Amino acid sequence: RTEKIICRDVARGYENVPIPCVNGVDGEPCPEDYKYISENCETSTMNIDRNITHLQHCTCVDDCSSSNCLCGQLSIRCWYDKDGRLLQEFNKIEPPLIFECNQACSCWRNCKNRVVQSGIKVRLQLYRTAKMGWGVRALQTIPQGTFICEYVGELISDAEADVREDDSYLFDLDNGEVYCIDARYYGNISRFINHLCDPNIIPVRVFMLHQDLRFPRIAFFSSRDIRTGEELGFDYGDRFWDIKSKYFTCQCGSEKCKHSAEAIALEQSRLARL
Amino acid sequence: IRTEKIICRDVARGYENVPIPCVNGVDGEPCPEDYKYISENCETSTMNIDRNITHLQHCTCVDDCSSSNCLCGQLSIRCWYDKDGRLLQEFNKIEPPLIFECNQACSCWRNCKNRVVQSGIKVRLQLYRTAKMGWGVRALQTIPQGTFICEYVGELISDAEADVREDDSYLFDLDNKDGEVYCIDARYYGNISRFINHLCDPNIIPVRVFMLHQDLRFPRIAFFSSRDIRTGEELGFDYGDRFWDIKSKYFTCQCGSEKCKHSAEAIALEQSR
Ligand SMILES: CSCC[C@H](NC(=O)c1[nH]c2c(c1C)C(=O)CC(C)(C)C2)c1nc2ccccc2[nH]1
Ligand SMILES: CSCC[C@H](NC(=O)c1[nH]c2c(c1C)C(=O)CC(C)(C)C2)c1nc2ccccc2[nH]1
Ligand SMILES: Nc1ncnc2c1ncn2[C@@H]1O[C@H](C[C@@H](N)CC[C@H](N)C(=O)O)[C@@H](O)[C@H]1O
Ligand SMILES: Nc1ncnc2c1ncn2[C@@H]1O[C@H](C[C@@H](N)CC[C@H](N)C(=O)O)[C@@H](O)[C@H]1O
Ligand SMILES: [Zn+2]
Ligand SMILES: [Zn+2]
Ligand SMILES: [Zn+2]
Ligand SMILES: [Zn+2]
Ligand SMILES: [Zn+2]
Ligand SMILES: [Zn+2]
Ligand SMILES: [Zn+2]
Ligand SMILES: [Zn+2]
Repeated sequence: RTEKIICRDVARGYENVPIPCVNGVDGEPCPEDYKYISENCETSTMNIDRNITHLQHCTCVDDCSSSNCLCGQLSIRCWYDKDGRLLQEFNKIEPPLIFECNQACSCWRNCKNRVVQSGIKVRLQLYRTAKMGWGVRALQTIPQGTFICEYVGELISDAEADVREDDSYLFDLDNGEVYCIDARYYGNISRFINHLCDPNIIPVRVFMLHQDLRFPRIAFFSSRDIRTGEELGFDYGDRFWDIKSKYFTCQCGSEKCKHSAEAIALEQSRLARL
Repeated sequence: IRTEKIICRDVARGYENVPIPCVNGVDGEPCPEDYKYISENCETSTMNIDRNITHLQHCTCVDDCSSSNCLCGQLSIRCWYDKDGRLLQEFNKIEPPLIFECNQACSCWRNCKNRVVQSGIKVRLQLYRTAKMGWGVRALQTIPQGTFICEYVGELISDAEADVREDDSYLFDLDNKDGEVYCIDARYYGNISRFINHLCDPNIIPVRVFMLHQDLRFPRIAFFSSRDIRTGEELGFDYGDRFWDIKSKYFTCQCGSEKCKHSAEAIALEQSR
């Protein structure tokens, strides 16, 4: 069976690079039960605080590579190296909040502290997986620490998220009040990233053109070097699987998969033994 | 004989598609720094702009949005941009229609033909010291008629806030003829447009455009050329009679045009007529 290019760019030219879609597994057509958007949207009054005088900002006259950058210091330090990749010592377990530079800062738009706001740079592909529906894979090698893409969708309250029936594309920001990003109806390429028990990207909370603490933006960075063709995936979290295990089990195929039918049934047998 | 100095390589700090350098060959005035350059409109208090994506009217075009089926063209009467992104010659410059560009809700691609203003500055401009009008903005290249030049960018304020403020030299009144009245004040926050002087023979016109939102209280102001512009020509629009009817006591128009309606000589002769 051939692997056919079925869409040149699922983002319709809104990203820095195209994101083609292929399917070499089955007859499923290019997904169109959603609206691709490249930045977060709202479907009710969110009215994000964009008061330019409320922004914390830096006075750097260099490229913000020094430790004196105020925006770096809000982030604990700037975690981006000269190439725009997270430092090796970046805490991948509990990532800090990143405050990138913004339109109030005295620095230039190409300073060293603007990775996420500059958007997608790697070549990604929407593709049909063997067992997990659509997935996202890399069309190039990707060094550890590289920005991949943002988790984009519909900004909704936690109260609205409880009312909704489908939470397969719901990212909980886990804040004031808790807000969420629902990519079910509006979303970007990130809505297609599957859960992996052996993940190779991590989500990081980031602030850029606003600092409304209700709405961090989710940025995915590679947690290791990634090879061309590798599926990208992050750990959806135990909380997701404690809910979804009742309906479906993990198909990541990892030798250490934690949420497979086999892993679940082995645990039940262990608990019944004891 | 003073010579011209380059005093800033880019007053926009890399926020526009192209640099906008600043030169001075007239006096000792340094690069202006009594304001904050911003490439897009800002807020300093809540304007509650309607950004609900479901309120966007939008088109269902698969083509490049050149057909008369494009609802966005239809909301704009028609799409007024030719294949190269320029306003059609029959565009009404006296009474421009509202332009509705395509948006994130449209089914079309980001490169369709109805996205000129949202794609930003493409012409090369230069901030420079003029002889009698302070800072001005001139072209570094031929600019054919109908070309988008730049947006009038600044701080969104209410009608009430505008009346309180003292300096109205950088205040663009959106001239909302229906409901709530708002202004763009580029005094404290603004882009290259804050430096565009008045000309009685103007070569650019302001057009009210909607792009990522369709809150009719907050049109965005887009400058398009009204004639071919040669390299070195100063850019300028018509501030309107209401401006010079106020400012003429303190200064008069220094555009030097034969058509000048606001020079000292024009004022005197008109009253004699
Ligand atoms: C399709 S999005 C991936 C799955 C989705 N993960 C999340 O929300 C979620 N939030 C956060 C993380 C994750 C993985 C973090 O790593 C750290 C954080 C960014 C501070 C907050 C999730 N978890 C759920 C549970 C119950 C019901 C629905 C759920 N959806
Ligand atoms: C530095 S901005 C240039 C001057 C500024 N022009 C404007 O506001 C203004 N509005 C409109 C235009 C202009 C030039 C138009 O051509 C068409 C329109 C967009 C429908 C409405 C102006 N002159 C004023 C005098 C007194 C009080 C406030 C003023 N604001
Ligand atoms: N590790 C996994 N094992 C089995 N199914 C998965 C796994 N990860 C994601 N999925 C499926 O994908 C959904 C989550 C989506 N955000 C991912 C895109 C999805 N694969 C699609 O084709 O639209 C889940 O509800 C599952 O249906
Ligand atoms: N046609 C003109 N003749 C004389 N002065 C002008 C003219 N047009 C604009 N100005 C001056 O410039 C102000 C308008 C500004 N938005 C333009 C930039 C200003 N020239 C500056 O140097 O910052 C007016 O209040 C005047 O001080
Ligand atoms: Zn800095
Ligand atoms: Zn900064
Ligand atoms: Zn910076
Ligand atoms: Zn697994
Ligand atoms: Zn259209
Ligand atoms: Zn449209
Ligand atoms: Zn279009
Ligand atoms: Zn004049």
